[PDB]
Amino acid sequence: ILLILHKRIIPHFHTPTKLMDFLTDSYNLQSSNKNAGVVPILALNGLFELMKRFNLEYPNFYMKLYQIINPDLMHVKYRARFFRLMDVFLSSTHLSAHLVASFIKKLARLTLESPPSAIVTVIPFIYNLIRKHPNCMIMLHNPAFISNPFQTPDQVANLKTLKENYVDPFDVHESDPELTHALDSSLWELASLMEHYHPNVATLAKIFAQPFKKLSYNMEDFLDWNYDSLLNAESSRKLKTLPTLEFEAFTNVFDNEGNVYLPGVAW
Amino acid sequence: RTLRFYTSKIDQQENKRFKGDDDIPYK
Amino acid sequence: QKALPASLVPQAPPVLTSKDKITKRMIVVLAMASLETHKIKYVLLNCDDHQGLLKKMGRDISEARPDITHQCLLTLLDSPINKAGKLQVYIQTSRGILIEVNPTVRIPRTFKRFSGLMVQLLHKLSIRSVNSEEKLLKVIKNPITDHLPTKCRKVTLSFDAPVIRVQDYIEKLDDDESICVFVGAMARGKDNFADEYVDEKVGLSNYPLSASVACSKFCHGAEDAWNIL
Amino acid sequence: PVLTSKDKITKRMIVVLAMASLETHKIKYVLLNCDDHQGLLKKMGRDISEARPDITHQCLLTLLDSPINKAGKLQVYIQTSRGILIEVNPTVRIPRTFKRFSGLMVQLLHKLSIRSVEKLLKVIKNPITDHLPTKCRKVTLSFDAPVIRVQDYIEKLDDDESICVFVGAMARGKDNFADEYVDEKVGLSNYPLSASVACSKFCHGAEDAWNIL
Amino acid sequence: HDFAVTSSTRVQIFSSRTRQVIKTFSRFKDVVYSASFRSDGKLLCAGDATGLVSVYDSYNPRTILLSINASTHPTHVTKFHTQDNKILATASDDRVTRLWDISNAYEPQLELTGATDYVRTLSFIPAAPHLVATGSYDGLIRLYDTRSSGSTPIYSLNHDQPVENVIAVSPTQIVSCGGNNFKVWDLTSNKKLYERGNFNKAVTC
Amino acid sequence: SLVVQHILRLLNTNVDGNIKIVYALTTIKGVGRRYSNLVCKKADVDLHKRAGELTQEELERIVQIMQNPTHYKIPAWFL
Amino acid sequence: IIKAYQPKLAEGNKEKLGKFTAVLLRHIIFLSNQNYLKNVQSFKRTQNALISILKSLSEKYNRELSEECRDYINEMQARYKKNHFDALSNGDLVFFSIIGILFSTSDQYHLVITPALILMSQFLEQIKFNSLKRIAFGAVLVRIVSQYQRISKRYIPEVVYFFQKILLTFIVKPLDFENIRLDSYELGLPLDVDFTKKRSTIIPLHTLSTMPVDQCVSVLLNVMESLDATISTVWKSLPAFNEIILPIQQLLSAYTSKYSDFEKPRNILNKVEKLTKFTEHIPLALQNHKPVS
Repeated sequence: ILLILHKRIIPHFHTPTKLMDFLTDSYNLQSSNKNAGVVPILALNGLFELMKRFNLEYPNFYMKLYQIINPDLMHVKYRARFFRLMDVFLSSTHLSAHLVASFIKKLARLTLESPPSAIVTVIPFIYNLIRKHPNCMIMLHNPAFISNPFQTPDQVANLKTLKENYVDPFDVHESDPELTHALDSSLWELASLMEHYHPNVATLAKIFAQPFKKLSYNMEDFLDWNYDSLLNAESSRKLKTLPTLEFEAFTNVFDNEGNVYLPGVAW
Repeated sequence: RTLRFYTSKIDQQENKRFKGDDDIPYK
Repeated sequence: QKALPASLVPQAPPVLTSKDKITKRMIVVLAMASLETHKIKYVLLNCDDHQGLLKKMGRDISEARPDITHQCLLTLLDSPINKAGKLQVYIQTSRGILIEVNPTVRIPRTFKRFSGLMVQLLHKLSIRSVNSEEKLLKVIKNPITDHLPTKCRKVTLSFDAPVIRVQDYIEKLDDDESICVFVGAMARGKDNFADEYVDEKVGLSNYPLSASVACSKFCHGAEDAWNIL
Repeated sequence: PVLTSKDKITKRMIVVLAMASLETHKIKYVLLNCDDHQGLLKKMGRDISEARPDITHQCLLTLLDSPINKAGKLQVYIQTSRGILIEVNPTVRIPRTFKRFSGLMVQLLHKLSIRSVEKLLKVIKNPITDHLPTKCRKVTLSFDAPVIRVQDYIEKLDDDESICVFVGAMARGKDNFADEYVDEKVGLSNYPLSASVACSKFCHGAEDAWNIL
Repeated sequence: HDFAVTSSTRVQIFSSRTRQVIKTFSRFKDVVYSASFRSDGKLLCAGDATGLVSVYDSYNPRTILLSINASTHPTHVTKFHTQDNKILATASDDRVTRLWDISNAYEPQLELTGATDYVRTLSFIPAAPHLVATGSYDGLIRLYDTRSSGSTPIYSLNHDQPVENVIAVSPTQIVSCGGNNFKVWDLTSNKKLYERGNFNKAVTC
Repeated sequence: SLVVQHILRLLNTNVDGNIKIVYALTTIKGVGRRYSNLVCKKADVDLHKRAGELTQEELERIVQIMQNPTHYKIPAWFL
Repeated sequence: IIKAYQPKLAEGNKEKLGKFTAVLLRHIIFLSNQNYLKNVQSFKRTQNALISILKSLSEKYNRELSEECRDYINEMQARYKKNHFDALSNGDLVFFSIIGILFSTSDQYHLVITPALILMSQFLEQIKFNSLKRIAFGAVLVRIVSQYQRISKRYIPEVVYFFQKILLTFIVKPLDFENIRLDSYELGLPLDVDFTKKRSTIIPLHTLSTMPVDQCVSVLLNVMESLDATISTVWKSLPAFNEIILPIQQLLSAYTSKYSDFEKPRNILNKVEKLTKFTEHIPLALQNHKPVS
């Protein structure tokens, strides 16, 4: 019902405001059933349509939105729907730099344990937010920690002491995105993604190490990617040249119960 | 459109003017 | 917690030309450049290539070396200070012809091709780019005073003058100012070519310095002083 | 005192102009140039891009005319692309004009030696390592390498030791010519540097580090 | 008392009696963020997303009197100082509220700092020309003394919600409207006298 | 807190979003100031808008104006 | 068959062996699917020997082998679209190993490795891993991908996701870990387990078909051993050590607190503690661009 509410139900009602209580309860649903934890994500789309059509409000909207971001969001099939709405939410002009910094930091932290399809979504999303809000660029890089050849020996010592005393101030348990101290933190996770096993995903993460010449990235070209699509994408490519082989030789493919390719496994 | 296309542009961006001791073209 | 610049993309430093006078700059003046043309086809007169012809002209072949002028431009143009857009070069022919050197130019590294430019420049009075977008070498109106910055400091390279440290010199000078260096491209001669217009003359090293060596030494100090790197 | 390869104790600034494109061709043996001899080099099969002794001539002039050379703290070695090692006596005064420089250079490779009446230019036996001082630091000019201050670099190095810089006189090429001998590669300027300017930068720093003035 | 509205990339001044646009300033390339007049009403200052602040003679759109590039970040607030005509305040997304002077446009007279988030509210307290009040989206309202060296707030007031606009109702009472409530603070006591949260959506202006 | 509201390619021509629609369209060859104003008034696009502010449907209408002028009774002298 | 059909003997014989190269690989995979617990020794004498012959065939018909290899990658994917783990068998696990033998794992892009590695990341995540057989299958899957990145040493996020759920699966929740999605709460190990007897950490492939506490413990120990090599080799050099290892450190702490005797997690926690001490978690600086001329 919540999937089709925004399109196939609400437009056909005279007074769709009567669905406020149903949608608001769905958006605030908290249950011991794990499978019900995805209900608020779906209710958000229908809720916003009512918000948009009749100038209605949800109290503490961004704090609730910040809470909903969780590792489960990265894995649900409805990530594409959620991120489409989230861009509209974080495209507002009255959003604090700290507010957006917490969203960027939390998503990047989740990317450490996310599938490549989700990574393909988050990277251009973070690129747009930082480009929208240049104050968040300090997270990608802190100039105070850069070493200059001309800096005096006293400056070198002061730089060393600063490198001795730093602590990451980002709090993962704070529920208010304006108090997580993410802006003072750093996107030390996104650097890891540049070593992602897939070549294309790693190349996307390499953009943060490159100048931000591009004005924005179109999310619709990165949102609805799946494991099947990525596999189908590679299988299309033709073998122009034979694949490279391995010079090293292994006597036994698996371990026993000289050289073993896979220690710890046996026939 | 495809992700591969963006990667090629990114990789091409890194590879992307007389430099060092290069002389002006002959003719 | 000083905030970052909004745009951190690398931006090409401006090309500094005679029209812009406010900006702090180093101006290297290659005074008494031996650059002359004569029909044999016009060729740049040289100390070695044209000895009999210059004798007919009555001019001594000792002061007939455009090679020195060529080398000074190479080291000056190739210097990192030029790459940072903080240096512009002027050349004063011994005959009295003043040449403005656009920092963007790339003179040929071979001398013979360089001579081909000088006859082209001296006769056509201007040189254009391969893409036809900017004039790189343009002959300009004397005196040299008007083309230079409104507020600028003037020195000549004098072996007899006291030895100074160029880095310590540029540091103690002001910032809105600019520094102009008169380098004598001559093989030998009295250091009074710029005496009319300069305020003082300084020595760079106790040993004699070639024009190519001296100008390179002077500019490196500005890069250290101005942190051009 | 005039520094020589025989003496190794004295601290000195060694500069090696690696991959010098110096070759003699007879149609009489004349130094090859990228533009003077294009068809002849084409018949030889060698690219005319790497056929420029002008860069090598320019590096020698700034190196020899630098104040440090006047102070007797610099000796120059040249490694030809063909594999010929040339020792350049500090006392030598090479011609300012390139044409006379070329005429000298054909004399040196065929006669293997230039005399005055000590050898100003002598061809010597490779490897360069034997000629170099016993205790010495080796570095190369690498654009990709981290940028370092030459003045701070020489200051932090020891005193009894000596410093070698393997400068590539190439117009273009991979900076791996001296990788076999050197232990590290350092960047001098974040911007690209010509061979002539880079050695001029390096000698300027040493004059400040050692107070040659 | 013609009133100026900032819309899109233009500023429209409407006559009071006619209730219609009498002047239009469309020179601004990007969106315009302010149209505050000076006390004499002769000059009008405005901000742009490019960050440049342009000063126009009120009722003379053609002439540009002074243009300053306050920052490369967007400049959202540009307000003339009520006591002193010559000094102009500029607040940007750069999180530094530069205090400019009309005579010297190359460098700010003062550069107040210390805000860790966007500063979109700047207020001048009546009878206290030296005091300058800024409210950032940190939820902190910062007061600065220009007589002193500056660049460090003499003290900060916590609003706990992003501050959308700070207004000094009286010399000693300042009302800050941020989030879903507006609170009245007195500087002598440095505590909120009153607070009202009857609004449903976050108060803006 | 939640409030929701540079270059374009028209007729194989790069047009700056900065410039006003009429005189940003003038850059296209064969389109004059009067022609551009006529196209804008036919397209029902507000002239005070900058070229960037134009929506997709407005640009589609404008390309329909220029590609099919006679179908919309554009005077002959303009063409 | 190879000796009777050498390329020298007749024309068109390269093709016949080239097709035979594809045929041999399927036979190698086919035999593993068949039951072999009865004569595991005899199966071992054939199964490795066929691989050795395939290696000789691959050296001269790598193209023919590669085409068959990709088709098999397509085949499992289509079967996985309908059967999930039921499609997965021992033969699939074997095939993935053979590719590592016969193809260059340490490449940024490779025709057979990369489609395979993607397929392995999918199973390390999509599969429920809600059964001891399923967890044992995933444990073998981690080992294969680990040896795929033995030198390239790239970061696989699914490898992180696999350990966290399996680690929490055997401790079922403790109420402190609500960010980890479990798929089975009935696999919690009993407290009476000893964790001092020397239990074999090698997981035989034929046992998976048969697949209690000892088997669960053995599967656990093998995955822990895989964890440490991942921490030691891949994660250590990665920038986000402290973030990546933080949930795992908490999981390992629960193992020590609940089982004091169990020594493996303590060695990991002590070793993990050492790494965070030495590593400098300095804020990154990546936009520092060389100025343009």
